[PDB]
Amino acid sequence: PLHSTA
Amino acid sequence: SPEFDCHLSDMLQQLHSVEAEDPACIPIFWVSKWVDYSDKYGLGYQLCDNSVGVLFNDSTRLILYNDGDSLQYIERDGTESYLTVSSHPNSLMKKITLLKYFRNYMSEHLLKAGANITPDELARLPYLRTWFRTRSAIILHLSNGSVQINFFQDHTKLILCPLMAAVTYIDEKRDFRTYRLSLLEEYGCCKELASRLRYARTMVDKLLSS
Repeated sequence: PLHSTA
Repeated sequence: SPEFDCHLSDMLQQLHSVEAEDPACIPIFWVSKWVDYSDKYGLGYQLCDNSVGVLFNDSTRLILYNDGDSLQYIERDGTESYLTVSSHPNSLMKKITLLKYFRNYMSEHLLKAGANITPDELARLPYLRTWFRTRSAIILHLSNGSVQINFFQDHTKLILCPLMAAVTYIDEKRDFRTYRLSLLEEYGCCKELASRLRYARTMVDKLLSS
């Protein structure tokens, strides 16, 4: 993933 | 000073030797949100105090305080300068623009990790010293010595503090538990924590040896 948890 | 990394190596040594909970060891700072734009721009992050930072590809750092206005800029050689959203050099416009974009994205879309962690000792704002990724995790090394490991698959997290000689574990149910490493060394822990601490040993070794 390119970001932390949405 | 190589003191922090020596404390980190000391903690690594302790982890190799590993009712162990202690609320006096609860961390003050951790990474609550992050965005990886490292192909072009860098890594943006939010700390649990709502401050936002970026470690840019050019090895410079920009930090926005939780007042949403104050900025510290750290150049590659470590030179520190201070500015604000409204009062800044033109050369920093793009970096400020990017920080605000990252801030907006994290605020709009992302969960705050450890939002339920309960908040005396002086809280000194750290920055992201370095970071790296594996297939299984992102590893985040803060300037205060702390190492945070976020596991992608089950959303479990470790916050390792060499100064407090402690580990905070956030489980799948988002419950947090803070352990004294010496009590883990003396008495042992569950396989749930043990398995993640084993992986942490490898990650910290990687960090230190680089």
